[PDB]
Amino acid sequence: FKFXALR
Amino acid sequence: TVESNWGGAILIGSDFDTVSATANVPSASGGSSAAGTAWVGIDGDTCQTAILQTGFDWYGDGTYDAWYEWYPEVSDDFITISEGDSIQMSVTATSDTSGSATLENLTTGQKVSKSFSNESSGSLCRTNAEFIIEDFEECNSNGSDCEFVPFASFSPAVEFTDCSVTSDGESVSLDDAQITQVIINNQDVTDCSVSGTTVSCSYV
Repeated sequence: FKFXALR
Repeated sequence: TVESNWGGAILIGSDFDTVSATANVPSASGGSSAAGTAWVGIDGDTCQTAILQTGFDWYGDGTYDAWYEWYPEVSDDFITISEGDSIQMSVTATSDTSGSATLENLTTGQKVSKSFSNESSGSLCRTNAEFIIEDFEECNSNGSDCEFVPFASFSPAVEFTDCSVTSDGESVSLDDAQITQVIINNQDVTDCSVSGTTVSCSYV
């Protein structure tokens, strides 16, 4: 899956 | 080696209500597996417990997609996206556990939105507001292997125009936002800058 994530 | 995965403008404060802007969809290159994303959101910087965000991705094979996410809880793909379209993105946090995300393709007239409620496993602090270009990650099923996707080249610059942030109903200026750049192999791969109500990010 796509981890669009913490900075 | 990706050293910095976010490029863009981040405001630090409290009681952030709504964050919105209109961004243009760029053409992308670099391979079917290279990608990038542009999104607006609340939290995720100094507030590590959650992030309300919405935006779209571009892949090097010329394809796109739109999504919304209330990390870590609800995450999902939203509308059709093509090069040159103008996309209005917006999130609103009515409380630390409730809000909404809306994505509107002003070019096609399509619009999607999601209302969030009783968000338990991760509430907002509502202390960060941001307009970001990101090199996102691709993970396997159990988070045992997460890696940054190769960062696509894109053109023209992705510009968040008519940026708007409010705190307790009062609008907040982008004047004092911190600026970050995506950095890979010790090299800036974005040049994001602020000007008025515009956050403009060029691929480098």
